[PDB]
Amino acid sequence: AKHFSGLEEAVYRNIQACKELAQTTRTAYGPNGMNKMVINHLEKLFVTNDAATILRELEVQHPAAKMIVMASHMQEQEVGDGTNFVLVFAGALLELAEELLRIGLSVSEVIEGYEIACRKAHEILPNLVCCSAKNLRDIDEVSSLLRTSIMSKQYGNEVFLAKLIAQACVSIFPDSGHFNVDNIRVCKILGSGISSSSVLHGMVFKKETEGDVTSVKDAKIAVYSCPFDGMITETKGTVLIKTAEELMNFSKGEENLMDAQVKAIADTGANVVVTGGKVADMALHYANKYNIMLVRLNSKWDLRRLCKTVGATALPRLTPPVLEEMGHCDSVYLSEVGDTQVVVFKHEKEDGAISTIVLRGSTDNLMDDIERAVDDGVNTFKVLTRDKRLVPGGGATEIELAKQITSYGETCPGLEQYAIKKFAEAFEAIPRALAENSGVKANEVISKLYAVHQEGNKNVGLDIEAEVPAVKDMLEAGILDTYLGKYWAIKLATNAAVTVLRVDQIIMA
Amino acid sequence: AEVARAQAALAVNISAARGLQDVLRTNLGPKGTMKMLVSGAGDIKLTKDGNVLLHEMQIQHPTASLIAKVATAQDDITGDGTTSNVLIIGELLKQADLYISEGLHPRIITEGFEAAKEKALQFLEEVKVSREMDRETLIDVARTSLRTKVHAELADVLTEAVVDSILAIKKQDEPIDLFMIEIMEMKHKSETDTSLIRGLVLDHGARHPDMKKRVEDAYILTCNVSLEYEKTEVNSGFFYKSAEEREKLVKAERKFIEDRVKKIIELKRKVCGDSDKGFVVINQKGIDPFSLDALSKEGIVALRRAKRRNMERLTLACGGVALNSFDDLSPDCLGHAGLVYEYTLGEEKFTFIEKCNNPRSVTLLIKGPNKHTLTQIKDAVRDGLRAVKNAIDDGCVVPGAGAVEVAMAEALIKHKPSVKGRAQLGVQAFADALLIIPKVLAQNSGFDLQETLVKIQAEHSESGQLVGVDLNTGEPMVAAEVGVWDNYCVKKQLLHSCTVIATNILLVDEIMR
Amino acid sequence: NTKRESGRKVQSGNINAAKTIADIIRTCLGPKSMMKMLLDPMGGIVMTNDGNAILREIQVQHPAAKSMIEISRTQDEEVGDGTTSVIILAGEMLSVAEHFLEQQMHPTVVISAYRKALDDMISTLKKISIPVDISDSDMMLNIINSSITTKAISRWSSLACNIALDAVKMVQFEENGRKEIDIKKYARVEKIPGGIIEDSCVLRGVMINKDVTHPRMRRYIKNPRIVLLDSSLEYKKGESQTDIEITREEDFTRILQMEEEYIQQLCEDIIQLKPDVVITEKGISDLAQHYLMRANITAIRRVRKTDNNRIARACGARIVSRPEELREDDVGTGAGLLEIKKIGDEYFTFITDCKDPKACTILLRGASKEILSEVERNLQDAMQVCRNVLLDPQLVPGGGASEMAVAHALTEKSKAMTGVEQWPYRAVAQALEVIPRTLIQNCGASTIRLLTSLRAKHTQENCETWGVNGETGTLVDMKELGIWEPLAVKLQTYKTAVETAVLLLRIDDIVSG
Repeated sequence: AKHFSGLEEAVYRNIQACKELAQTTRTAYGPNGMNKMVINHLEKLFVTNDAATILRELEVQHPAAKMIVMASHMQEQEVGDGTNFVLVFAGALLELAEELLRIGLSVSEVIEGYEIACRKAHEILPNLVCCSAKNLRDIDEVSSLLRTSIMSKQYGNEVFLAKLIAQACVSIFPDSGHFNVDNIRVCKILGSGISSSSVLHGMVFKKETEGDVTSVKDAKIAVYSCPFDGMITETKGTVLIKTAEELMNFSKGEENLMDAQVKAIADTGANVVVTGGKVADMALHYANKYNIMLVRLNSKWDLRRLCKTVGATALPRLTPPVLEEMGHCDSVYLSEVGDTQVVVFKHEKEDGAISTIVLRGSTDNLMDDIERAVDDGVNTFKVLTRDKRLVPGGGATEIELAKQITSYGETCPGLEQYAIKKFAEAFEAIPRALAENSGVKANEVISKLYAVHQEGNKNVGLDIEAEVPAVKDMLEAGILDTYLGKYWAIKLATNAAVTVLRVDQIIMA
Repeated sequence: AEVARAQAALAVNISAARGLQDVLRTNLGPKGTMKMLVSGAGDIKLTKDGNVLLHEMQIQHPTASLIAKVATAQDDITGDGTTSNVLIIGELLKQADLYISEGLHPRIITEGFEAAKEKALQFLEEVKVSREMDRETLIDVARTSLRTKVHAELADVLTEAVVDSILAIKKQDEPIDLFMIEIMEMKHKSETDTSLIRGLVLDHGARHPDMKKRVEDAYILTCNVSLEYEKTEVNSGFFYKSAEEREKLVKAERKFIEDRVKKIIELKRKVCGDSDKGFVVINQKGIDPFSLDALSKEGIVALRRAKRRNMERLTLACGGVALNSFDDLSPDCLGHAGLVYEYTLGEEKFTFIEKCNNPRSVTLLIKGPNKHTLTQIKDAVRDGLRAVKNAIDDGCVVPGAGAVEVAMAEALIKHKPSVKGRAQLGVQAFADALLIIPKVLAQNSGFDLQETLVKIQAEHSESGQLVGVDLNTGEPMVAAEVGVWDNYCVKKQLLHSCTVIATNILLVDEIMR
Repeated sequence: NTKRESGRKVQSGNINAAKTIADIIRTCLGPKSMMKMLLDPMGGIVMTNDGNAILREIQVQHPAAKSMIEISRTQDEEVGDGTTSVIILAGEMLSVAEHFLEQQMHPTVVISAYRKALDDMISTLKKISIPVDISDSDMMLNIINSSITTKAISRWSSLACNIALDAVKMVQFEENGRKEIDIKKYARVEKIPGGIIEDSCVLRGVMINKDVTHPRMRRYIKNPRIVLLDSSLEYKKGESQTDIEITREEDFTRILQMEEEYIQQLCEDIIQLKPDVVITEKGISDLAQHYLMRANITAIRRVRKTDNNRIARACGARIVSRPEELREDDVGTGAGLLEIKKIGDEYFTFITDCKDPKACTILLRGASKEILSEVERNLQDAMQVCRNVLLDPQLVPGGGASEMAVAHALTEKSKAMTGVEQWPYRAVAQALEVIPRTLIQNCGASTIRLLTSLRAKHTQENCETWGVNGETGTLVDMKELGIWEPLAVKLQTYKTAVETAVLLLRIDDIVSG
């Protein structure tokens, strides 16, 4: 990177990164995220209530943050919630090592104290679980589980999208014996109401739906990024712009030049023919008269999700479609997924792993927020598959973590005692994170989480009731995480963070 | 042009020398911290390895040329010790600088370093005792020498999987490790791990049922040039350009696909029979569905996308050799690995070539996506294996924890070679520079680098005791008994490379530019 | 144009750049040695034992920075030693005498002074030059092992003592003068990549790398016959000069092969006539030369008549226009020994030749590629004494002491000489004593009082024989100690130094042109 000096990184960069990485977990997590305008290299306002999403959109110059940001993304992989929850425990504890460095303790010492303590905290978490819930075919339970996952990272529709993802995350697998990496594939169409956002299944091309329905049942596709303009690899499909004498030949010939096109397509078999390219005038006339369905002007994301679900190859060179240019679906039924007339395929048993949630609203910021939700419900539903387990949500469990690590810190003596003394509190940043967006008092909520010892119950979330600190049961709040989701975060809030201080300065000319 | 003479020039010499090196002392034992070098490309890194962060990008010095040279000699030749090596090279300058401060000539200081380097190198054999090629005795020297590169944990997981690899050798006297370094990783949600895997294992293969899954006689035709070409050891060009040129290759591809399976089936007909013995074509490009069936359906194993790194660890392990084509390789030249077995877990399809006639290769499968996970273990793999290989090839390994450093400067105690100062000045600076290894660990940890040492010294001055600074808490301990022993191949390459460069700087007087 | 520069200021300009060169390589000189660091503007490490090597690699000033290379190159051409000594004498003496004398207002009696302080210098040198025997490689040893250690090599010295000491005796100028003192033609230094000390054989004759390059070239016909053209080949390696035009494509190729075909038709005639050897001095390219290997012949190519005709007398060959043509032997056998010792398959022909004009290539093998040049410089540093001892059995023990023997006896003759003469005499005689006291510097202790007593010892006991050594810095008999200062060396090192002195003392202006 840049040439540095003075061993500044540790005492400066390492503490700089996480807090700079923070506020994305702190004023956004738990019951609600707070929006952050994000303008990427393409300028539009982007709403991020998730830390990973704003970390996705934060290009990391730090050598230090470049370690922790990725592992903070890896929780959106592994959980989908608590990706915020990575950085709040990560750097807070990490910050507590600098004053341990003020104590004089060596860098590797206090980090080892964090490992043995998080391994200890890894022991504490599953004890802190309150019962469990799993039904992978059901909306209600799943929505109550996923809702914390969206709530942290969503300021918008919670139960409604919890239900719609608990629809979708389920319904794409009509019964989930498990859940894939990602099944639900959203067809993104804005407008109407933001609650006009619906859930269907299969692939939707929001580009030109053209040709005509040849078979509504058999959706069999010939997928091409290729223009059907007469462009094709068997003959010369040249459009003739040279002279009016020339173009009339294309007018006469494109009926025939689309004839070597649709039939080289449909004779090897097809019904829908997915066009990432275009279809010419007399081509479309011929394709409309031959009545071959050509979905046209399709995006990659159009071409791709199809090739992602049925499996397929959309190629710019036209040719007889192979069964890897030929997919089959449940049905191609021209219909509206959330109030826009488009071709909508159907995939569950045939291929599957595609579920359209049309994400609607006034602006794509109203799409992006509800895009956070359904996605935050995607990942944690696979989390809901891997365990039925439900921990009381963020900030209620944290004292049993803190309380024991305190007494564990009390059993610590040996110099990492103070370091595990640091490890104990860093869970109480969770009520603090949920305090400071609330604007309420951390240490008093932390005290409201101590003296009563409700230990998996008392927490202040992010509410319209957050004017005054009120410790509410997260177990009943509809906000429930899982020890795995915890353990994944409690691992990945440590690893990158505990290893980021172990570094020394960058040495360059 | 400009003239910078002697002390003016030798300052920039000694200033640039110990300028990086003193900060390089953040690494030794497990307790020495980790330094992060980020090269200009932006790679976040951790190596307690002494030499590594130098050679890539560093503060540019005149001595930067020499420090990259001598930091090499330790890990290049032996494979371990640069964490303990680079630190001594200017550790011997620190004391001599104070001796030169008397007006004591750079040459009279030059001749001195070479003097007692003998005595300590003599003492390395003197101090070392023959230590077994045994698993745990390796593990012991491992637990030392591994940490004399990097931190405990990854060295501690490299205290087992490594000791096996250097043990798993067919037999090898190589001080470093080549083919039993096989770097694979399955990016893994959990933090980290290194999966020790015996024999060569292919990064990718194609395991299809009509093939031989478990192959007891596996005769390998190594294969690269695809079913898309005909009797060639390198691929030719493509035509995407013209529509009629697009119809030329895919139609004629039937000529190319079968021409290869023609050889492939008959070479199985020849060598392997059909259902009797398994045949293997390891196809290091993709495999077309005709022969991917026909290679299978004949009984041949067709292994897709093997790396050349596999291909070389294929040959010597199996005893056969490779080929670049899908056409006939000689039955002898056919690689025979008594087990060709493709195991698929998670992201990658791993083809075991096992019952190796002479396995020179094992495989280490790393875990986790994060570079903060990988760069720590990745950089310790090379220095994990070769280090413990120095324990197996040499039954002689020198005890660690500087208990050897304290056990010389006490015998080296000033004016045992009493003749004069100038040679003594070296052996004096040298006796004092010896002690860094105890010091730097007690520099990392508490007491003092002295308070522990002066106790260590005394504790060693107490007879019958080889004692050293704890590799973690910076406190007294017995290097022999605790089981911390440096590689003697590290330890000889320790004193040579350190003392020569400083001496090379000591004849340096005027720098010109 | 119109510009004028003046005298002592130009003399000072002659003083300045030289005065810098007079220092480091003076420290690098002798048993107390150093290195001259060179900072590249990018930071690259450079250190040598030659400052002119550092100068060639950095800015060189038009003043004596240019000349002290030149006159040392003049010193490098003649005896091949003292270049390090010339740079440090000249600028020193020019820094010493001038100011003291020019304030007395004269270059003039200083003009006479350098050759007067040369006079006794040359005089008593030869007088105290001790005879050392030529017949004994051992009594040539202590002087030649001293000379090869003037640049501080005992490494290949004793081996250069083996090969070269009798080799210059085998060097004959074909003028039938000396012979004994030999310029480098009849004696050359040429090396074989790699090898070993036994792959080094004492080689007193020419060595043709091109005599046997390949095995199908001649193999041990102990008296070959080198055919130069003229019948077996001819005087044409030509071009038929075929007409050319754009419409003929084949016409471009025929003119290209025509150079080779005449080279071929001569070698085809060699295929017809089949010598054991042909020397093609116009040279034969790869094509027609591959045709001489089937004819059981070596192809000696693009060497010179002088070497060949000497090789002829050296290896036992001679120039005859055909193998079938047989006239007479000018040398029936001209070889002391014929050897080919190959490194790899490429053959190197070693023909050991005693008192031939030859090349007297003295086979010089480092243990490997790199220190070959050491053995070259050593066998070159060898032949310096080898031509000195054979010329002059007298050579002064000294160079610490000879430098004292000169200096103290010089001004000691001012006691005899006096006059106005004594003042520039001693002043040009002053700087010499400092050279050992410059090395006695790195002996530590007192560099002054030692030489002081030694200066007393000079006329007290003995001078260069019994005197100061760079190894000792104190009185030893340089004979008994075996440190020798070749007589040919001192006659030169000072000369070219005082040659540049009066000159740069007499060059009083530098015009723009």
